Amino acid sequence: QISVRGLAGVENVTELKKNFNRHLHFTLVKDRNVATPRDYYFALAHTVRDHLVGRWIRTQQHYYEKDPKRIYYLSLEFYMGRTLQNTMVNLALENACDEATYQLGLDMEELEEIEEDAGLGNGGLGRLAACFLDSMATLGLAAYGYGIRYEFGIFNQKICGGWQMEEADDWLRYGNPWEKARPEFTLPVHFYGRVEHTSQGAKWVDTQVVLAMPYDTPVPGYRNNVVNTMRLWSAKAPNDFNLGYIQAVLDRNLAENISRVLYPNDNFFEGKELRLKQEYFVVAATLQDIIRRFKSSKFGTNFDAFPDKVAIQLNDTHPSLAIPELMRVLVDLERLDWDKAWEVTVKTCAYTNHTVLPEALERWPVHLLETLLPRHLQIIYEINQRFLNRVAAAFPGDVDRLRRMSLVEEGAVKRINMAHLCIAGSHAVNGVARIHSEILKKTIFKDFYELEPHKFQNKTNGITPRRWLVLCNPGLAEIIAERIGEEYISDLDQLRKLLSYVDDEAFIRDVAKVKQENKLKFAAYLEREYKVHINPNSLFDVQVKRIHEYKRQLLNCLHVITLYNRIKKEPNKFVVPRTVMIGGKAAPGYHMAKMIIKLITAIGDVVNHDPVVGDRLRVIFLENYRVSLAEKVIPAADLSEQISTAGTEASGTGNMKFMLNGALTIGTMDGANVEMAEEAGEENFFIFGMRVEDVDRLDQRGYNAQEYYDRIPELRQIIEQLSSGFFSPKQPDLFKDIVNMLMHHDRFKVFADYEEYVKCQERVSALYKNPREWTRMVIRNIATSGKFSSDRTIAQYAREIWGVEPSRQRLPA
Amino acid sequence: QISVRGLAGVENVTELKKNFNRHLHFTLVKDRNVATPRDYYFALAHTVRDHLVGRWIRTQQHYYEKDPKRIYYLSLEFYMGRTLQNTMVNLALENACDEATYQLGLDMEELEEIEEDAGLGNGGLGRLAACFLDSMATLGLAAYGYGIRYEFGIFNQKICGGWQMEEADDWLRYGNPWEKARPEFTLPVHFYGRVEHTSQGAKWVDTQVVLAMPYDTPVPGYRNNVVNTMRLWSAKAPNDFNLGYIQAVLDRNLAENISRVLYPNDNFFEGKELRLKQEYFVVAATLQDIIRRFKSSKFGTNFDAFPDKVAIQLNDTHPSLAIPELMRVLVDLERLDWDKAWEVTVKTCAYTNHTVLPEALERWPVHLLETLLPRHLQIIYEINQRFLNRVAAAFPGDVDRLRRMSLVEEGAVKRINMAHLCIAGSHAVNGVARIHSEILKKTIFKDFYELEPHKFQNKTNGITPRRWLVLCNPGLAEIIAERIGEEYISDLDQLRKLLSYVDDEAFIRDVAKVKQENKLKFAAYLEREYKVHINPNSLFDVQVKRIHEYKRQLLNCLHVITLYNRIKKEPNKFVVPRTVMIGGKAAPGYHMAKMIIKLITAIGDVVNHDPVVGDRLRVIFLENYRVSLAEKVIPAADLSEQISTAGTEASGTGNMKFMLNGALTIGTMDGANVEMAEEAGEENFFIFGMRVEDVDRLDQRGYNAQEYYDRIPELRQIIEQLSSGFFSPKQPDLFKDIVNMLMHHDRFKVFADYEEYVKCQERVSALYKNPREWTRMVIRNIATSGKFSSDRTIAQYAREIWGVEPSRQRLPA
Ligand SMILES: Cc1cn([C@H]2C[C@H](O)[C@@H](CO)O2)c(=O)[nH]c1=O
Ligand SMILES: Cc1cn([C@H]2C[C@H](O)[C@@H](CO)O2)c(=O)[nH]c1=O
Repeated sequence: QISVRGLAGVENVTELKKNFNRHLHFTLVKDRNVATPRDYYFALAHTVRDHLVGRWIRTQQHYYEKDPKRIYYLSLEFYMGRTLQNTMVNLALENACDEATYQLGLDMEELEEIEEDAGLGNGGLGRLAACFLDSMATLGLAAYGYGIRYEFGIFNQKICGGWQMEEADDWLRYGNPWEKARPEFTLPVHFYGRVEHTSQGAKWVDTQVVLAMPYDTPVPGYRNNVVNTMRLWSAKAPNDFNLGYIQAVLDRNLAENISRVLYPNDNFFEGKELRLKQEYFVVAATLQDIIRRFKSSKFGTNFDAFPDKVAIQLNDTHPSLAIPELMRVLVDLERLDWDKAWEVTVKTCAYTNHTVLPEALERWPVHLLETLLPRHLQIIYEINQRFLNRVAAAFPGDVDRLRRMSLVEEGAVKRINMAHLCIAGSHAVNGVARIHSEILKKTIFKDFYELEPHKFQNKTNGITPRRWLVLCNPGLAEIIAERIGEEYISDLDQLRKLLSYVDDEAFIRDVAKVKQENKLKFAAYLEREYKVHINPNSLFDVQVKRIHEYKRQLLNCLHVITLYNRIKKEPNKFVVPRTVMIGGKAAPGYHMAKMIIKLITAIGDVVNHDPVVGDRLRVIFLENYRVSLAEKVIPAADLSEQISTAGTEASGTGNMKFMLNGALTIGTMDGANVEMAEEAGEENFFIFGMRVEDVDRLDQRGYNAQEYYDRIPELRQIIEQLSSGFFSPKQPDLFKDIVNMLMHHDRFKVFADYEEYVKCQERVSALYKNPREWTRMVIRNIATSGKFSSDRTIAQYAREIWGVEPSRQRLPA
Repeated sequence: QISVRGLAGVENVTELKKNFNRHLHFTLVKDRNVATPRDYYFALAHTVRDHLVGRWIRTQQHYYEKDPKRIYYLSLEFYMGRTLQNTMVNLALENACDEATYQLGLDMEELEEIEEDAGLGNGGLGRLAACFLDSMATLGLAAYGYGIRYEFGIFNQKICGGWQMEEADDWLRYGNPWEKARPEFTLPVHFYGRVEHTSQGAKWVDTQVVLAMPYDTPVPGYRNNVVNTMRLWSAKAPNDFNLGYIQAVLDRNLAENISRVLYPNDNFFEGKELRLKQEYFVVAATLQDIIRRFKSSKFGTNFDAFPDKVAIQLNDTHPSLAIPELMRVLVDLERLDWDKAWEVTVKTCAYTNHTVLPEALERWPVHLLETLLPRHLQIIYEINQRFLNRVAAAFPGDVDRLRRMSLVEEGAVKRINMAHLCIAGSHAVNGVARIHSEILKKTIFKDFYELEPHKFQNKTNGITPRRWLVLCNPGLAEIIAERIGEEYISDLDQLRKLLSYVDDEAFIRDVAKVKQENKLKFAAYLEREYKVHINPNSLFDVQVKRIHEYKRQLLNCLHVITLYNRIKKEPNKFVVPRTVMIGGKAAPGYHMAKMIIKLITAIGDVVNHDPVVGDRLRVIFLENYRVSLAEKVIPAADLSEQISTAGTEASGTGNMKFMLNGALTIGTMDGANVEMAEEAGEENFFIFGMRVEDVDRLDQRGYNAQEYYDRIPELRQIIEQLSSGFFSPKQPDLFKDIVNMLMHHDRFKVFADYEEYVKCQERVSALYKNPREWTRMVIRNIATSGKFSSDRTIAQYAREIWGVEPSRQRLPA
């Protein structure tokens, strides 16, 4: 149908149809008389999968022959979403499959909806890893994603009585056609035990063994015939495990629990033993795999060349045990001297920090490491001693610096600071947006920056334009391709060419048409799937992201109520109609975040049924926000809410997705918002609120929320409404926790940005009244979004950290 | 190579080779440079599997169109062994695959050894179910095997220091290419809860739900294009299960433990809750499936026709809950009156008894059923009351009969007798050999036989001649086919034609040649796989079966020691050389059986290293006896030990396997031995020992083992050797338990058959000295083994119990 979706050749369509029928019969053991839509999905998935394997086998063969430097991206999260459409897009198969299925009497879009999300992540950190895999393959890098194959990913969110309920995400129930089990490459992982000292050094003995079984998933590059591997480990008990008889077999579950479930915490550290086991499990299995592959190479025994052939990227501190595990292997098993092993380790490892929030920092109790990983604790102590000797020599007599920089934190319970471990043992440390990387050097890692300035870098985050434009917004990709061609899909900077169309009346009309079509499609989706009714002519005001105090969904709530109260006061006055959509999951143990969700639904319950309001204001909570829902709602958005307190959102990536898809942004000067506004021009962004410096000034003086309550009558009214039970008539004190927090212990200064936020929102409404000028501003946003491609981000990692050159050259098909 | 293995056509060989290469590439994601023998096995398995599915789909389609009476064979055990060779044989693909693989440069026999046994059974009962599935498909019956997909089957047995060690049988590790998961047909199963009474009758409420997910495996008939289904249920937790968060997800294991492991007890009842859950789980899921299929039929709401369209065969009492579950569904859910529901139930269900040993009888504590299955207990009580009212009316005033026949057993703990439940609720009750069925009517079920004589039948067990001749002994199948053609493979009675060759010098030579070849092949297998050395010219004396006191492996041990002692006494006297092979698993909790294994190895330790003995006597314990090992050792055997105490082995099936494969039998008149001797002629069998009547006489008088010890000096010497530590010098009292049992509490009268056994063994040795007359007796055995085909057995079930007619007619290919 559309150009960007590739060719539908007579030869290709015929071949796809017959392979579809082959899989339905031989693979699924079905005929057309018993087959369900799910069977049809699987037959298509297997058909597309077949096209991958040839390229997969020759890509990996190519790496064996050429022996390039390999990049190992270690992450506890890979938030992949659905794979079918992504694979079709990257292989140029979308139109052909569309034609083949049409001729078989099936709707491909209907089949696509059957696939489960691979929800092996929480939010931004996990989705960044997924975008990175796509870009690394597209840029022809010899890259491997390594993680855990969780049996249960992020929970499915149900809303019951306005409250979040969690249910298990049994994503593997019907099987996963994309993975290939590799039980032949199973590796042992050790836990507990004790350290024995001999003449030949230390020995780790009396350990419990858990097996790590790898599952490989193909990662196709964009139309370059490169297919990389994501390898995920699954925990398996050994066959002599605990070997009355029946109980010993049933107790195998204890070992296998390691890969059972993703911890559903976003930006929050929970110090549980099972989580530590997960972290070591991925690290130990991966490093064995890396070393095996290094020894079995067409190059060289000699670990001097190890950093020339291997890069390990630590995604946050979660895989930080890679550092002492590499030391363990090099010193204890390979018998390298400490100094040499350390040189190799430092030159191999690099660390990406994702947040400055103290509650998110991993600080593991020494007693846990002592029991679980006794040799690693000894190695960490030795790393610390040698590191602090360096600090002492550089800053003689500075005794407080020594305590501040120690990897060992003293107190009631001794803890290991994993972030400090990562900096000491890595040659590169990067933040994820310019303002964030600056904050790291100025505040939390100031001491480390003073010691080793060369180590500290910035790599501004990005998103893949394949999933986040071509896949989810084909209508916009097409109208862009009509004007400037198809090259921008792997060279997003080319979108700048669109600035010469900002005064083009045809383009203006097409951009606005694509948005309305997206809005209609999403309005219909909401009716069919959730029986909720919205006005497609209203401004689509959306905030989608994990529920957090720092992300200030509560500030959004205050504005919504302000709008409602203003309507009730002057009912017959004209207001720009809005649909306010808020979605996202709260961590199961996060009480305040669960209360915020309840508040949002409670506001909807009042606002959506007030006859005086009409269709002028609607508040909808978007249930079960996840990658597949993001791909639907983002193309439909007019306004993107990026309203975190300045200095708290390290980067954000949702912000970039909205920019690429034709929404305007209301936001604080936080994370990547700053660089986005810089790229588009501040006139083309709705910036408001305190800057980082203003927050600091308020902290020094002391934040008093009462001041704002006293001086802003509209704010006072809302608080009174909340307190008195206006939004909860049956349970008048339901929101007392929220009010108390806002008034007395608000770390994120909701009230301080309220006035500027509301005024800025008025300016948004004013512009939306002028469709032509709204769209012209949109065009200026899309046209300058090129910097935020993860291809740019990965190219910078490649050149400035990993020491490898990216390549757009095709492999032979 | 050989005729019986089918045609190797140029067209077929070419097609197999290319499909092999397709699977290696697309299915396994490998090329010839990285592929291991295991990869090659899987590519072949997938290639052969493809040939099944077409026939599988049209067989099931055929049953839907014709709507025949369906046979449901319910069993907690299906001891299937390997599937690759069986599938090739039944599809006439063996020579073609042999040629195709040869041309690809691979040895097919080597690939066959890679397949794991499907070891979902303990011994005879589980293997009978497997043979039955084969025969039902071969006879064109619309039959379904229903069971549990155990994650772990029967344990792998390792021998360490002469002791049995158990390890988990992780048979699914590398995947199972033969099964097809059917998550779309998942069914709920209920546990616990309570019974509520309404105006509309009883309601079972507040239950815990466990999901039953089916996996389907094809069962091909012998060259008739019929492919039936074995459906095995797997336990799955529902997604809202227990839904802090992490623990609730981890607790899903509790529900899924139901299908985790096979109870490794042979002929022994262990009253554990998990076992009861397994028994109900299979029954509840199966009956829902049966009823669904009955309602969705081209026939008829009206349950009058239910017994005309459905037969349920209960394999032992393990699925006995089918009876009250069918009543539950008919009365509580379908709202049929009791009397009508009961008529339907009785006409639908039939029960096969497998043993008379009291320790094997299922007697479930009422308190377990009360908690787990409260509605079923109520139904059982009602069944009992109505049944006892019938007994009371037939035998007025016979109060002891009432207590003897009750389904409820009174005592310290109240129990339900599941065997009594089965008889009451079935229209047919059968034993598994003529002597066994007679014992049932005369002893343990005498009261029931008096009430309902018409209910009681015999169905002598059998074995499939496909697996147990063609597959495991191609050499013998071929020399037979040369003389009488190929028809005997599905009409085993034709082997009688071989009696006209008993004086044929060519045939005599060929039979003896096939045996020597089998012996050489097995002698080589033992060296390659277990580094043990045997003389292939010796008499292969084998006892392979589960280790049990009733099977009297100890009587064999006494003979072995007698032979050793006789050699030591007259070293320079000639004796017929023997290799005595004993193999089989002991239940993990069965102490005496574990001691017997230790004894056997301890005898070997002395006998095998005595220089005076030479190669005249060897005692070898065959480790990890299982279906695949049976297929190797049985064709190699000269002498089959079937020496259970008369009246204890209900039938035996191992006995039949040895008869079909050219071994002579030494045995008691027990189980099917009686019918075997009757078929071949007593002159052609080595029968010894007490008959049932002699055992009874000894019981009435009182068995005194001391009498035998006092009067038999050779027996006395052995006991002294055991007691003094001759077979355990470092631990002199090691075998005190065995001696004590033998002397004071021997339920199975080992000593009473010792004299006759030893004398009979002398007659065996005498005949073996005359190769020509040994072989002529062998020919008389093979020629009369036709009755013991499971095709005969299943034809009798079909006609006399299920009311269906068998068919040898081909389905179209
Ligand atoms: C589970 C969870 C709890 N919390 C709770 C624990 C702390 O008491 C509080 C932060 O001060 O919020 C989070 O902030 N984030 C989370 O993800
Ligand atoms: C596990 C097991 C134990 N036993 C034990 C339990 C009883 O105490 C004894 C039989 O009297 O043997 C068996 O006989 N068979 C078995 O399978």
